[PDB]
Amino acid sequence: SALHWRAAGAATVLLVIVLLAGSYLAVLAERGAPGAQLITYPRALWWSVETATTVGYGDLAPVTLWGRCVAVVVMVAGITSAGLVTAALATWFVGREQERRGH
Amino acid sequence: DILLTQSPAILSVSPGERVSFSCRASQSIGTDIHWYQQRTNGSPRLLIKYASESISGIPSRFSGSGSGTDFTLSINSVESEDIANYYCQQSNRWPFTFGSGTKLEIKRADAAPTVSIFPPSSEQLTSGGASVVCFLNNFYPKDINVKWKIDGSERQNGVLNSWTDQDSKDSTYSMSSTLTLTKDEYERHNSYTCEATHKTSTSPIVKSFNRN
Amino acid sequence: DILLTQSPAILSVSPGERVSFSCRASQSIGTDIHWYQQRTNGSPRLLIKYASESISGIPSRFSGSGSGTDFTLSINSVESEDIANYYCQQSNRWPFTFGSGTKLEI
Amino acid sequence: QVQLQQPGAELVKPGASVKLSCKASGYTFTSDWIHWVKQRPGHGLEWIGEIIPSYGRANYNEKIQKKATLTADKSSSTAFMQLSSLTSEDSAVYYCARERGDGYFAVWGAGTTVTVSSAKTTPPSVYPLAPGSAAQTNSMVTLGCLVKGYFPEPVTVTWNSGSLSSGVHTFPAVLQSDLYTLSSSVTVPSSSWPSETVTCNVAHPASSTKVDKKIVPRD
Ligand SMILES: CCCCCCCCCCCCCC(=O)O[C@@H](CO)COC(=O)CCCCCCCC
Ligand SMILES: CCCCCCCCCO
Repeated sequence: SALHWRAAGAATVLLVIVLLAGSYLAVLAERGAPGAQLITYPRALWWSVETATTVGYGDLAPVTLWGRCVAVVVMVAGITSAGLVTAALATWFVGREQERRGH
Repeated sequence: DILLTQSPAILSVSPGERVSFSCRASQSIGTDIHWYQQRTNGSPRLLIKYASESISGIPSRFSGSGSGTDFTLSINSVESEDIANYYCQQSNRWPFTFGSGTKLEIKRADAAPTVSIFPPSSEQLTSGGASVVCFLNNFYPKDINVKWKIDGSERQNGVLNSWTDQDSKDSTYSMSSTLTLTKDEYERHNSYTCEATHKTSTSPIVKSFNRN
Repeated sequence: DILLTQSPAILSVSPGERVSFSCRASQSIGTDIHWYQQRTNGSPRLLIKYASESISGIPSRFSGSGSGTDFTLSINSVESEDIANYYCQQSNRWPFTFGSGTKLEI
Repeated sequence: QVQLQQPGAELVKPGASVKLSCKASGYTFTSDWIHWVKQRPGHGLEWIGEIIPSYGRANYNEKIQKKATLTADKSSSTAFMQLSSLTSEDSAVYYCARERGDGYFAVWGAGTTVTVSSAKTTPPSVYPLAPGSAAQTNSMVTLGCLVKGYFPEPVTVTWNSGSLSSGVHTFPAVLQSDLYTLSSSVTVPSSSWPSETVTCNVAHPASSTKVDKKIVPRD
């Protein structure tokens, strides 16, 4: 298939992997830090999603160095995914407008 | 760290009443509180998770409520097997912490002790020892006194007593009283007597046997 | 400003016992509490940073615990050279503040 | 299928160390944490630490002196807790517990009773408690077993290999001269003894002994 759609689907798959891996690693990094709340997996998965989408309610946040590094990877995976999809959409619309005008 | 306050430390109820255990967190922890039951010499058993969620295999008369800082474990109509210690535990922040526990105690009807006296075994006498064992079983309330007499003379040397905690089968108490002598001392007397004095009667309950 | 309460002001222990100094913050400050030892006519010396983190050169019988508002400095088996004043200090909000100190007595 | 298997007892000399084990079965996930909880006799539950076997990382209660080191063998599904340089303050039951990464302890082991003492292990002597020839019975008869002179705690007393469960009292042990003593009591219908046998079974994990004593009527 076309490259922009392959890249978008790839990025969605990788994003799902980053969300799951980041949830696991966030708990691993944050347990052992007194006061940390990112310490059970279901709510860590929720936190990783609202971090990837850049919503960040602030109901949960990492306090350790490694938990925050994981957060940064999650943010960047989410923003990159969303950028990839926007660009793929733009590419589709541009090509269909080229055809509709007769190139 | 989250401090969990369980107060009061002892709860006294009547059979079939509704009982409520309190657990208070030193700061707000949503619904991240879990409740465990621990019977005498048993390991803890999860009853309720996330403040109110049922566990399979746990009787439905257990429930929990609350959120924020104030949590309640409830038992609809308590029965003898609920006699136990009850602990809350939070999982909102690291580290996980426990409350200090509330003991459930049941106020049942008065019962006189069943008294049994046991001569030493012939096996034990072979090794040169002689223990006379007396059981005071299934009484209520827990206060009880036991006296030993040998040939009619009160004996206090060599008596070790032990009391059970409240019985999770019938809410009574029991006690053992063991008089240990050498074989030689045991053979120098004839009549051995255990005497139980309990609120249930003005007269002691008396059990004896003769070495002959 | 963050008020840090150290109470009691004097702690009396026997040689080799475990001693615990209390420091309570007037509001929640995560783990941003640091502990200093000051001997007679000496300058303060950092013992524990961020509530529980070791400092190189400090004997391992020192440890710290807590988060939020309640902090504890602990000495496993106190000895004579631990006789000193002990201060906590927060760095969560400006300005930095100190607790009023607990004296260790043996 | 017991999900977490712990030895019943460890006797440790003061200053010495001991490695507690906790064999896990049932479902295992990468999100599992194994926890260790200390309970002094007559006291509450104290959290010691945790380990995630899928990764080997362990965290410890910061509020207490670190006596524990947690490890886990993924191939034998066993978690270990090494307790080192113990004193009598370390005498306690130590439980392991499995948390599926969602904060609560779904299942607990039976606990290992650790006694820190310089006294030597001693199996119990078990003696039958049968009524004297002049006692009279009603619809029930009370029998027992005297379990004398053992160290350390605990013993587990059963009746008829656990099949006889109703009407049983096992009294807390009393400690005298570095030896524990307890008795256990069983009440059965008086019509049914001695025609149906009554035997107590006394397990003393610290000496790996288990002995039976049949209760028969005296001469
Ligand atoms: C002029 C100086 C500006 C630079 C400051 C240097 C910061 C040093 C960080 C490493 C020391 C660890 C101390 C510590 O405990 O750090 C974490 C809390 O435990 C804090 O988490 C953090 O430092 C967050 C890290 C964010 C990563 C940003 C990556 C950008 C793509
Ligand atoms: C950012 C990807 C690496 C994260 C590793 C986390 C491990 C935490 C160990 O404390």
